[PDB]
Amino acid sequence: TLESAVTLDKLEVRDQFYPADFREELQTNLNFFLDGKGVDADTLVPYDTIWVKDNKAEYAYYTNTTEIALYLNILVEAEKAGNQKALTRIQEVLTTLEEAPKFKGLFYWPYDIKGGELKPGKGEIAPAVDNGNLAFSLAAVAGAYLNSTDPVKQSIISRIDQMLKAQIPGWLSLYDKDRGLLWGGWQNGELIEYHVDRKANESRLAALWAPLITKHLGAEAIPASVFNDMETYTVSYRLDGKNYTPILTWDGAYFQALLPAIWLNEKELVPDYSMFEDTTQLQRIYSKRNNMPMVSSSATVNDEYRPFGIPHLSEAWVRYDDKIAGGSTGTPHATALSYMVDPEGAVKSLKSIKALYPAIETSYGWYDAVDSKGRMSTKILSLDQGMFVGAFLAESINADVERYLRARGYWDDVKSMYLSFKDD
Repeated sequence: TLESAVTLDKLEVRDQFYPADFREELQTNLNFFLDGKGVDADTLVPYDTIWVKDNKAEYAYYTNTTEIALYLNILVEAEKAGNQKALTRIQEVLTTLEEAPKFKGLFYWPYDIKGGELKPGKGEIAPAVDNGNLAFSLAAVAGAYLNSTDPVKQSIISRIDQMLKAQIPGWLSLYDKDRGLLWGGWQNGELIEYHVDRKANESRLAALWAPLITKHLGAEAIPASVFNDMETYTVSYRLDGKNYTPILTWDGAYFQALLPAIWLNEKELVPDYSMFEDTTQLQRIYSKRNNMPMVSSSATVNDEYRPFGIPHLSEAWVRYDDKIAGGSTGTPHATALSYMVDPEGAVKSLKSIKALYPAIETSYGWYDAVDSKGRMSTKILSLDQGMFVGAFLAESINADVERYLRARGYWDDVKSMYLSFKDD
């Protein structure tokens, strides 16, 4: 029970993930997750938000399980680079998670971290989105050690299977038999009003996962339908004599289209990924023009926080004439996300950005928001840093997920469900 407390004061992945073009800059952003920078010493989870003025940091004492998933997968990659401290940390982190209060097995959003333990936020909110995300994270973590005869790694495996098994009540809880979709979650003891009803958003992993972990329960098996029946909408544009048909995220925000791609090889599993390629190029053009990064939910330049999307890449605007987010600001993590679609142009772009704005670099990472005029946030966010770094690791995290799904009999289910991912 009494153990030494390791300090991760160095964090490095394998060499293959660092572009020749861009090594240092990835390390800088990766360094966010060093102990004492972006990671809390007492709970050993990343802070939700930092403020950095001159390599001195202020901290918002919150976290969520999406930030923790990404942290985990990164740790795995540091472990593969040969960091033995990371393997200890992965076990400390699983303990935390096992200790975190839950609701029918599902994690809360957010977790308050003020005490030195995870308290559920005042809402008592239990979202499908965060539990979907973390389900795949743990798959990838298990995916990475399933071949190990090391008994410590075997241990991690069994602990992850347990923790996912425990979520069965939660997932069953969330299955509306009438609408045939997942409710969005639980909030203060009550089902949340809305449903997981669009493939083109973050919450799709939950819908993907529920059928899998409940596959065996026979009569009460949650149907694939919870994923398949979800709607997918594009819009058909033309530009300088070329057609684009971009997949529309609800609020136009990049992250909803490409976050899941950190865990799943969506570029192969989707029949025609062209829509994603198109959403990407349109984002890439709007970015280049406004001399700022691509656009997703992020910090503001004055340290608020706001969804940000391109109106013409937004379902709500295009489809329902309801504009719910601006394209005033860009964020580095959205440009880095795009390395999962086009890695050459992503590095060019981020490099282009740092040439224009040399002050964007801090020792905790690049700042989260950059205006078209060149104004900038003081905030750096664990969510965005995890997405930034994870984009570059996705090939390795994707392979591990697939290994997991193959071992658990899930892989054909996933592929089948992906057959449905096509423009309605």
